[PDB]
Amino acid sequence: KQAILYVGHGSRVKKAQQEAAAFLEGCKAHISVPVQEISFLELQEPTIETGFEACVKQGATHIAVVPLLLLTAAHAKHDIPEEIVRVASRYPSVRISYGKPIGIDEEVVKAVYHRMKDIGVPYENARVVLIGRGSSDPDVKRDVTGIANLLQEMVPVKEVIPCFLTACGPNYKEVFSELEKDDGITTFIVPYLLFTGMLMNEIEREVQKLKAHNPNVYLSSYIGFHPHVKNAFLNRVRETAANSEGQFDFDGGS
Ligand SMILES: [Fe+3]
Repeated sequence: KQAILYVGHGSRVKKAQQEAAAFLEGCKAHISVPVQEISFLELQEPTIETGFEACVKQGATHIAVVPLLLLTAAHAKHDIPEEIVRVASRYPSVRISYGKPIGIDEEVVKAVYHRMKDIGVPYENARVVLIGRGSSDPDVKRDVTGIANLLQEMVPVKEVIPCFLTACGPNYKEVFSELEKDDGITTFIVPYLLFTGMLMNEIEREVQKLKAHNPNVYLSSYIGFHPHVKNAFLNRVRETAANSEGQFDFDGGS
């Protein structure tokens, strides 16, 4: 009766494909839903069309589409819903709900906290610099700032500075330029990313460059598919499947 359709954005890097597929597969045992299919927007199969049609072929009357996204931008608002309407037009009797990106969640703040703790340096009254990819969509900066504020409330750090690799300000290179000082305050750098790659490597090199000026700077590993990220995503899945007020009804559009 009920189905879950997981939708990742997809990758062409084999390791990223494998990690995303394995994560979504391991999610299934935590959800009491008989029909569950994984799919990806781009670059990686099963396609969204394939997964939706598989759900229908297994007899699903209700499909909960849950996007595996850290933040809310064009993928969550447009590309994925567009693919959903394209495939769903062929099955008008099937009810669809559509979930939210992870966004501002206490579990993800805990994931950031454990990445900080992994460095093994005291974090009390330390500065945190939270680097997101960035986007021209203001919701992305808004959500990263919200995550910084939640971290500020939950962990006794001096401050959390959200900044970005591209598209919106402040740029992380500007923050870095202002941190060449070394005033005795410890600064942790947390990359808010699901995968490694070119930008993560750039962050690594720039942190080396910064450490040449200020030795009290420590880069954590990127967040990745941390257990607390898994908790937050399972929260998204469960709330989308319950859809108790119809707030996740998939209405034609975005
Ligand atoms: Fe924990």
